[PDB]
Amino acid sequence: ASPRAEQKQQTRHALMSAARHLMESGRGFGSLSLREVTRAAGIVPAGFYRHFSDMDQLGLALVAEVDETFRATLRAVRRNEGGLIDASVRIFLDAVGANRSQFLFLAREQYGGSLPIRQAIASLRQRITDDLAADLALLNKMPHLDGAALDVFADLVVKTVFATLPELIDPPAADLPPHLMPAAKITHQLRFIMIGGKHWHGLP
Amino acid sequence: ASPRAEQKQQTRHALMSAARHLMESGRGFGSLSLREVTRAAGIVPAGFYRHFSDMDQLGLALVAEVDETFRATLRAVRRNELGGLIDASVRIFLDAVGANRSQFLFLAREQYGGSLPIRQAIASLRQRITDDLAADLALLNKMPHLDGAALDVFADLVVKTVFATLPELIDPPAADLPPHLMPAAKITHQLRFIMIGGKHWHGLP
Ligand SMILES: CCCCCCCCCCCCCCCC(=O)SCCNC(=O)CCNC(=O)[C@@H](O)C(C)(C)COP(=O)(O)OP(=O)(O)OC[C@H]1O[C@@H](n2cnc3c(N)ncnc32)[C@H](O)[C@@H]1OP(=O)(O)O
Ligand SMILES: CCCCCCCCCCCCCCCC(=O)SCCNC(=O)CCNC(=O)[C@@H](O)C(C)(C)COP(=O)(O)OP(=O)(O)OC[C@H]1O[C@@H](n2cnc3c(N)ncnc32)[C@H](O)[C@@H]1OP(=O)(O)O
Repeated sequence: ASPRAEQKQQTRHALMSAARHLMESGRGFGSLSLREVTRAAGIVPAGFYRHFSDMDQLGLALVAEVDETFRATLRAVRRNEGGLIDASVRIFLDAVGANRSQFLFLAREQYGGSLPIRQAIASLRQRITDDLAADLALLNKMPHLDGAALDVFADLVVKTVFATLPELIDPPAADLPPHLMPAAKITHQLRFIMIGGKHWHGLP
Repeated sequence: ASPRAEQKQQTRHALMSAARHLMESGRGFGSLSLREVTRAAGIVPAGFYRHFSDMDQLGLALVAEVDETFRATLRAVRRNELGGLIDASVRIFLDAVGANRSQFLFLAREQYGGSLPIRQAIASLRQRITDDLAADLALLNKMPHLDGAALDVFADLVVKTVFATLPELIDPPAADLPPHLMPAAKITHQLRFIMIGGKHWHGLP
């Protein structure tokens, strides 16, 4: 083991946490300078290089965080549960509320200037989609849909939930109908998708 | 009428396409300084306030450029075309993205940007496109069993299914990516699925 590993780790988390803080009001990752991040972390500018070779590597570390937290809880909830929809929506909604900046980061940096970061978010998205596709096969309530069809179906589900993010930033209009409020809308759309699954032949 | 209007409009567009140019490689609108845009536009910083009182206003003008172009083409295609209207509607989007990449990425990206008025202008634009489709669906009358509220939720799903595929239209696809997971085919498959599901859906509780 490397000496003072806990200390190094807390500084790493501090730098990551500093980046998220700076992006809270909608600043893109690509606009952050090393210096802002290291100062907020409470280390000298040179101390950044003990943890990350560049800002790209820091952004890659922010993406990787979701893989061992959020990703497993969606997978977990499929064992227990109608109401698999509500719980899955709730797990997303909860994760967004408690970690807003990070989800906005994931969504926004899909369109950012870093190729590595665009690719890492895509892979994260795909892993989530793959977990669902596999679970839909296991749960076996659409036994007429083969592997290829489930991949397309699972992509639609994940996107349906995730792409609602723009509607979860600001408070809804006073006059917004209750069936168009973010939580209910996702829910109606996922129930519609599940109904649609029953009648779909799959792919040509 | 105001003197030298065409010339003023020419400078307006220059400022606008200058901002677009600066955002070609993923820069957020919020990180643009007035000075960058003006000098890239080839004018004095003070000459910005002739067109826009602030950068927000420049951003709002960037959003307003989609409303009088793209929106009508999507409505236009629904009068003419059994499985045909899907492919044409998808192709309208895909071509619009090809010819106007930076613009659509701006539309997608600034949904999550630092500006509230710009977030709201994009949501409104998005909603008017959704509303057009919801109305056209009612007009076409091929799902007569679905009430107004059901079509709004359904139409919102359709638009999102297409628009939210944008992240897959930036870089080239992986060599080993299956034909059915290619963005154009995937959207097409997902929309055909949605239309099929529309037949058997009773709508909202
Ligand atoms: C800032 C934001 C910018 C983003 C902008 C967003 C833009 C949004 C894009 C716009 C989206 C486009 C809107 C679509 C509008 C339409 O859908 S147009 C279609 C007419 N509208 C309707 O509502 C009617 C839909 N009707 C039906 O599906 C059927 O009721 C009907 C019989 C009328 C027509 O279907 P049809 O294709 O004739 O189906 P069938 O006769 O059953 O069979 C022939 C074809 O259908 C396929 N099929 C049938 N059933 C299935 C199932 N269960 N699974 C898979 N495939 C099925 C067959 O494969 C067959 O193939 P093909 O004929 O080759 O298509
Ligand atoms: C970085 C990116 C981060 C983003 C992360 C994204 C996360 C993605 C979220 C994950 C999505 C959630 C996972 C989904 C997993 C599931 O789908 S769990 C469901 C089990 N799976 C299945 O495949 C079975 C689905 N089966 C069915 O729908 C039916 O075939 C079946 C009968 C088996 C069960 O459905 P059920 O609800 O019992 O329907 P019915 O028995 O027919 O009737 C009872 C209820 O259904 C409603 N109903 C029926 N028919 C309709 C129609 N046509 N329209 C509207 N409603 C209908 C009735 O109203 C009734 O109500 P209720 O019981 O209250 O639902």
